[PDB]
Amino acid sequence: GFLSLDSPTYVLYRDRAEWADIDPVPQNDGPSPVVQIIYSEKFRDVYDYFRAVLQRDERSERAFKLTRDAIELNAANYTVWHFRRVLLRSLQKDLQEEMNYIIAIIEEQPKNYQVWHHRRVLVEWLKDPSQELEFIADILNQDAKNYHAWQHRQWVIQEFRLWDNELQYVDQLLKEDVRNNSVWNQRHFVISNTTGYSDRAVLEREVQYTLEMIKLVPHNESAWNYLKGILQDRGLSRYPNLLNQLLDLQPSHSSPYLIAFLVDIYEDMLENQCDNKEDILNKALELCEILAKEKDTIRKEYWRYIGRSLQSKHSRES
Amino acid sequence: WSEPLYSLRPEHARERLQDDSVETVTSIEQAKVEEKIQEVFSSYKFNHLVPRLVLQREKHFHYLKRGLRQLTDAYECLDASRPWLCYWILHSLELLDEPIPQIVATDVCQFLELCQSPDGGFGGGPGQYPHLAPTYAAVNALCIIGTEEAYNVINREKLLQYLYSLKQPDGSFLMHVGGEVDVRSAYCAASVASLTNIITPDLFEGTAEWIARCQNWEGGIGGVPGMEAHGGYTFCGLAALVILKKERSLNLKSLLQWVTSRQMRFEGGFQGRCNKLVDGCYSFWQAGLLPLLHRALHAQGDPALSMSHWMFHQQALQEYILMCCQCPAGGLLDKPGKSRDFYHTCYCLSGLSIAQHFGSGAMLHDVVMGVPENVLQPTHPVYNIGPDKVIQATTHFLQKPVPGF
Ligand SMILES: CCCCCCNC(=O)Oc1ccc(C[C@@H]2CN(Cc3cncn3C)c3ccc(C#N)cc3CN2S(=O)(=O)c2ccc(OC)cc2)cc1
Ligand SMILES: CC(C)=CCC/C(C)=C/CC/C(C)=C/COP(=O)(O)OP(=O)(O)O
Ligand SMILES: [Zn+2]
Repeated sequence: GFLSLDSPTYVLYRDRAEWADIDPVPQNDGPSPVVQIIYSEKFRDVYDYFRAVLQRDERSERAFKLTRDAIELNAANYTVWHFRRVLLRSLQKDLQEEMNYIIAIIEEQPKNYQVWHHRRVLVEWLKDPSQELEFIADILNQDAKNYHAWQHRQWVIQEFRLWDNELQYVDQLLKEDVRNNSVWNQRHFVISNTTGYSDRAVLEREVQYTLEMIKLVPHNESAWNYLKGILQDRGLSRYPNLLNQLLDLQPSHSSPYLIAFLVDIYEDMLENQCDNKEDILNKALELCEILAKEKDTIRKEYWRYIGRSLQSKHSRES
Repeated sequence: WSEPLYSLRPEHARERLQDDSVETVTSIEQAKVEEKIQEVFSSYKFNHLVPRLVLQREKHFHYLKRGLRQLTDAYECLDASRPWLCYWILHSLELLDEPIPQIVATDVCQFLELCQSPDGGFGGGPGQYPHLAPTYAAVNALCIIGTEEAYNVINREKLLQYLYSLKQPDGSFLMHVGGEVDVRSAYCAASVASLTNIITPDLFEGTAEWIARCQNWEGGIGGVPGMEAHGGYTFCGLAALVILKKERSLNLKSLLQWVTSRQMRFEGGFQGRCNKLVDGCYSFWQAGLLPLLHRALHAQGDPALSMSHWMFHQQALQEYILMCCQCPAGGLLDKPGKSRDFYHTCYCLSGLSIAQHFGSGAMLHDVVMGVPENVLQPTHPVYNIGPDKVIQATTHFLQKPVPGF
């Protein structure tokens, strides 16, 4: 029952007989407009009729089809989406059919917020998550870092308690691209909402997996941030083997990330009054200035601040 | 013998990506950008000319003067964002030290009046429903103009009602009625409420703590709890907490380690998330965190803070923006080979200004790469309008009581 916007025989609404009873409503921009967009004929025509149905609050099948075209021409128009939802409810539209619609539009315009929010409203009206994980996985197969796709996935997993197979998905994707920071973040999201990290079997497993990833790809910053992430709020110095194990990687697996992690270990040691301050403190400064001057100069100002904050509170002083 | 430009020095070649002979989509994409940027850096040597970095002020001014009035159909996609276009264009002109004719000032005012909803807030264009995003842009644009007429456009009573209609029990705000929550919405609400003096004692109850739930294992802030850390949301989160005087809710140390890690060693610009690509608009969203953290950490008595520079490579960022983010016909962009737009023009220029101007109490210190004409007007790191526009607006609305008192 639909006439597509790219059909060779598409006709403007002003030339359609089904719409003769209604007078279009031109946009009121005032007598001397600013940021006036010179719209195409097609866009202006759809939107003149949308304004007319909006103002009359016409809740009809023809209004519903018009929202389709208005959305296609500017899918960020949140006023049109609101009206479309009012229409879905008043007309008692079949919500599985509307699910089929939003799937197709998300596929075409995956980085739009309005489109994902609409899908959310539908899933909550239907109380039915059964298509979600597979659908999302299709979007992520095209762009594995789509922010809206990851967020809809988290929402779905949280509201319908669908945790059981997610760590496996994470593992699949981490193998596809071990530098995908969205997947590392999803790993943390799953573990912290299931078993948690305040354990041994789990933790040790996590630290081991990561050090193994670091070894395969030493300059992958994501693994480094994860390692730090899952250890740091306990205090890095709680784990005394970690220093020596990192130092063992250096001569074959060095990076600014390794040295920087060394400095975080030394800082927690100093904060918890380790054995041998000046020894540990001087190692840290050596490292700070290696990074500032040589190994990580884009951060010179940060590493000089770290060198400074340290000296300022762990020197010989009283 | 010596090279004044950090990006052109022989040593800089060492900052290229090390992919450990493990290729993934993300490394292949990063290498492509670095190959392109290296061509830009190298083009002076290959053409046998001395480098000179100039901000093409006149070209940018013509591009903006025109867009303030009329836009091509390429901007159809932004037909629900017209108050944003007013803000981006007006802010770029203010940064370039170009005055706004009383004429156009009054025409912006009347246009924004048309966008204002009777129940409060502004929509994306005349007759559109209200939304927090265009509400923010509209209020910011009106403050940039800064006349009595502009201030008088805003219905403060309705605005407050509107903000209450969006406030949720967990501390969060919806973007619009029937919409959903975002860290951005908290910032838009706090920005507009603080500027126009309508903050009641309970308006932001729960809000600091909702924002704090958004900081993750990375140091940065995601859009909602559990989501990856991202520059735009981190900016919104920290700046909202600064306005609420609740910066301390965050782990500021993990936050600092996070932003600073977002500057790209080779390109000199910022990325928005870890293991993604450089982009000029993050010149503002990421780098603008540095003045906010500085002031935070100074307020806790951090004695180790620099008195002349922000904690990022101010020089390398300027070099990225000036050499890689200018369109020769005018306007600015994401990266070379992208198209110019008014959004990137606004945030590239905002980022350049931040990089040029340090200020911490009585201590002021500028760094201006290239010709001295490149210096911009300063911008306020919370609101991204001129600091003079902020004082002046906040003063004027302090004349009136918080509705109703
Ligand atoms: C005044 C009514 C506004 C209604 C809600 C607008 N949204 C909002 O306030 O929250 C925002 C959410 C995201 C943004 C950023 C995007 C970013 N983009 C895309 C982009 C930027 N850097 C790299 N990319 C790919 C752009 C790009 C260009 C322009 C211009 N001029 C503006 C933006 C602003 N928005 S966007 O989502 O509205 C958008 C996304 C893609 C576009 O295609 C080029 C155009 C706009 C801004 C505001
Ligand atoms: C005040 C206000 C509303 C400010 C806007 C805040 C802001 C910049 C939000 C960004 C949202 C988003 C989905 C980014 C991902 O972009 P992407 O994947 O296209 O780009 P990236 O890969 O660089 O993250
Ligand atoms: Zn950008």
